[PDB]
Amino acid sequence: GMTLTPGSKAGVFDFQDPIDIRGARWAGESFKALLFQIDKEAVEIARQTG
Amino acid sequence: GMTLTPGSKAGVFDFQDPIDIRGARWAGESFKALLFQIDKEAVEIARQTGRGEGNFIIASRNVVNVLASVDTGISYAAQGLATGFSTDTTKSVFAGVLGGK
Amino acid sequence: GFKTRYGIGINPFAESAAQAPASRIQSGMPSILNSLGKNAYFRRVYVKGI
Amino acid sequence: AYSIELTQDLRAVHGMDADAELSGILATEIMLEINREVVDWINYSAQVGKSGMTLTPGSKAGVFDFQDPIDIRGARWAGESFKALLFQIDKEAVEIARQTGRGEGNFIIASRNVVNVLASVDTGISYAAQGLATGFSTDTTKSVFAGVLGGKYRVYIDQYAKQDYFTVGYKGPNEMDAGIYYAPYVALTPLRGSDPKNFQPVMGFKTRYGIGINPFAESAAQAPASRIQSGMPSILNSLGKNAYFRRVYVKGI
Amino acid sequence: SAYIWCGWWVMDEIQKMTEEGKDWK
Amino acid sequence: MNSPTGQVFALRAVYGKDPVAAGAKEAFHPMYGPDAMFSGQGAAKKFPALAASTQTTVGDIYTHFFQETGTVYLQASVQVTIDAGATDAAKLDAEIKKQMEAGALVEIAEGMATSIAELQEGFNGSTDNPWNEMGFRIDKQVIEAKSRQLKA
Amino acid sequence: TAVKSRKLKTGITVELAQDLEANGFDAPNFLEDLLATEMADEINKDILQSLI
Amino acid sequence: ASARGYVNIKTFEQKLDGNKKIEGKEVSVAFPLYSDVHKISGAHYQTFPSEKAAYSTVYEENQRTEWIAANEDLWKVTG
Amino acid sequence: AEIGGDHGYNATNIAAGQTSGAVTQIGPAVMGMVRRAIPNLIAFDICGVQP
Amino acid sequence: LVRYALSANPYTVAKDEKEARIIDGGDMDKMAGRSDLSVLLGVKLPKIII
Repeated sequence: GMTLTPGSKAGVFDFQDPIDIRGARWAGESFKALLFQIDKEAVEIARQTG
Repeated sequence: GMTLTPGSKAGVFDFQDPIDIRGARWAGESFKALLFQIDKEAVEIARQTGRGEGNFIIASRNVVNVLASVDTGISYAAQGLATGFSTDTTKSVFAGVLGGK
Repeated sequence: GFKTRYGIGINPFAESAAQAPASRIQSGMPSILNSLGKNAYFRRVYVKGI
Repeated sequence: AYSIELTQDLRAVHGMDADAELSGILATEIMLEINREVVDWINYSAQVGKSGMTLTPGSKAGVFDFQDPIDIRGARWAGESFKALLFQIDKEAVEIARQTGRGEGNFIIASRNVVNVLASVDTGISYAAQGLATGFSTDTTKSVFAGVLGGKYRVYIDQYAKQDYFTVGYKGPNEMDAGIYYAPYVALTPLRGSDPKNFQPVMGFKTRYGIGINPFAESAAQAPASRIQSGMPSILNSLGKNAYFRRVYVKGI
Repeated sequence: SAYIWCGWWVMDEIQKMTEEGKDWK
Repeated sequence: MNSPTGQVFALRAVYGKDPVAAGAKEAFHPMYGPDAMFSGQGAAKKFPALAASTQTTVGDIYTHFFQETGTVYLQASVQVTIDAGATDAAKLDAEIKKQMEAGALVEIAEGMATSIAELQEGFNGSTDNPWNEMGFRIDKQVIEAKSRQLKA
Repeated sequence: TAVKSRKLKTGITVELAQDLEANGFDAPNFLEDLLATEMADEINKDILQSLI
Repeated sequence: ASARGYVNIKTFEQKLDGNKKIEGKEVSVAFPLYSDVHKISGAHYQTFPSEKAAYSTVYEENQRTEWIAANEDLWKVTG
Repeated sequence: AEIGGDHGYNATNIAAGQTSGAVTQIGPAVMGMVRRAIPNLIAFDICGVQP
Repeated sequence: LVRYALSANPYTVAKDEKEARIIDGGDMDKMAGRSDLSVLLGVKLPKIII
């Protein structure tokens, strides 16, 4: 839902999509794309819980 | 109009097109190409209105991460956990400021 | 019960694409003709691919 | 030529002063035009930049567009790309110093668009960087003069610019060393009157200024013609021939 | 056009295909 | 808003002796620059507008009005033709910015020879040479207060 | 109702204004009384003929 | 040629009387000649200087009495 | 049982004060005048002056 | 210059509308002959020989 990136895997975050890691390359670029996926949800709990 | 990059999509800014993000790559490059797209418009309001450069933005919870997760000054390419902004809306809707502007 | 009365208004000069108004007495109430995507002060951009 | 029945209306309904409003828009118009003149004798009289000796040999000869890998030096993303402008704005400011023999290019004027491209990128010698336009005033309301580059150039916006560009100029320490001379004579002497048949007021301003071209500006000629030579700008002497002013269109912003 | 992010390992393969006389890349 | 139906004036600075007329260019317009010579040479002589397939004689000044960023008085540095294939205004603009970017048709502003400005509209016997003028239009808008309410 | 104008013009040659003063009148003061006298008269002609 | 400048005089026709005319005349005068002797006043004209003669009728440096007879002929009366 | 009505929302009525209801207001108040900003000079440092 | 209003009184409505909520007391063509607040009486009298 709202936390997707329109081409993503819809319920799993896998570091081998170019869409999920935001076109990241090697690791420091890649693992920092998790921290942005874990923010994008931690925010989205503020929308559902209120 | 005058804020297009000539090969752009005219009214949407989508991080997956290299002309919109200026050839940017991964994230710190990509999002910092928003902060330039968000300047180029706050400037163009100064041309149309004749009053001033764009003084505020309103925006969805998703771009406010994109604003909060990126180094907004002039530095290299940086990302991380959303830091300087209130990314959630419970405490308040107003979230931070960009570069004091 | 509660009652409020407010009314909204558009900034003359907001269009800025015209050296002249139409009719010299004009409804400031936002309407499709004058107020839809015509303000200079507000520039909206759909971001995709987050 | 405002009506005598207007002022009374406009004093009563709006409280504004009528007369002092027209004297507002006339006095402002002339000083906007006289100012739009000299900026339009700089962009008129400026040589085409990024041409001749300042070309990257495979360039487009007179435009710097961020989409040519030759013009941005193979740069990638933004920080690398905009920083390739700051080298293109150097290369001509260097090259005015060849044709003038006064100094390196001391100022630029430029569109709102490129002053973002200048204000959004670290202008020192550092890595590759981008971000919110900061060091410069990108809007033109507060004032048109926007910052300085590296303590060297002084970047004036050109708020009315048809395509896009930056014109790297020169201004010596003297009022003499210029490349074009704006010499005022009288300033906006107001004149008043009234239409004698119908009694209704008219008002108007006059000014006299005159411009001049720097002798030596053409830079290509070892000798003047006629030895007493009009300095008012024209096609022959002043068109595209100033050494002091060099102009480049920027594309792809 | 479109945009598919491919690393240099695909371009290492592609610059090894066409420089060894292969047919598609 | 104290009383309903509040209204907002707006003051356009319009020039050309008719503050209210069809196609009268607003003066201080953040979009459009002030026309470079209006006070200037443009009052002493009338410059021919620039239209599709106007063969440009070298040196003669031609007005133009861009739908974006201003009205200009262009000078032709070399003879060129404006390509009648460009008719609609948006088609003509990118036809001139095609020429003007090539340096052929370039842009100027200049003064007024005092001998023309000294006697201007009927001094020393002269006639037919009026001054250029500037007015102000002052047009208004009117808004209405819409109600709203609930119940328990 | 929107207001409407009444406007009169007279004028006197300085050759005459020099004459009235030397004749016992007061040139600039009399004239200013002339216009106001006819306008004060010319409004009656408006009002008395706006009651009719 | 004048080699300096030309003062371009253009007079506009008016009706002097019943079915008559003061003919409109376009003339260019060498600048140092015009400056020396020029009669123009009340002639319903407009003047602009230029480095080349802007009208067909051209009075260059040496006419004088040929021009002096011309400028007061700008008031000439015709039917 | 008396109606206060609204203007038609037609910009013509609202400025005259015409009202479907019992009362026709004097007019549309005033919210103040919006002038157009005076654009800025680039000054003259760019070119030698010499008054 | 002298400006003034010169309005017919309230409650005087023309006979065209007969009811209108915005009236112009001016524009005598409509108001003429319609007023409550004054009543004219002409008079016939023998002429005055000159």
